[PDB]
Amino acid sequence: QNTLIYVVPNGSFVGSNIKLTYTTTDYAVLHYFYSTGQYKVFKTVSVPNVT
Amino acid sequence: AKTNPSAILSLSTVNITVVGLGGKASVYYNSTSGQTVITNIYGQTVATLSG
Amino acid sequence: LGSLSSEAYYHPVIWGRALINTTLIDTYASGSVPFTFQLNYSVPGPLTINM
Repeated sequence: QNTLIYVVPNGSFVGSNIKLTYTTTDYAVLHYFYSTGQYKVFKTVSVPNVT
Repeated sequence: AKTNPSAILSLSTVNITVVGLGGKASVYYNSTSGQTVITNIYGQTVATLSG
Repeated sequence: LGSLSSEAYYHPVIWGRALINTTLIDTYASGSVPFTFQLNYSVPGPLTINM
């Protein structure tokens, strides 16, 4: 319901990623602040490279 | 820029620095002509490639 | 935003399909209370009409 698991290969566990784009539910967020490039909004999940 | 701090920001790719021993050259997508301006160490626009 | 300095300190706004929460104050009913809405919109800026 409100849980998630991402699974990935035995080597591409680093550089595994996921892209979230929350999507507008109002049409009119587009208007004149589309040129911000956050009309629909943009974030990601990631695993850092470590040594 | 002059209003909002930064977001996803776009560029006239008006240069790409390629300095060497002497002079410089550049291969720069100039988003105020709408084409690939390519310059060289002679100084001049040597090609200009549409769109 | 960075468009509004210090003149803004007064403004009620909403946009589109996005929710304005309302205050339908009411005391004069019993059982289930149905409500209808009337909204009255108008358009800042000159209005020429194409017909």
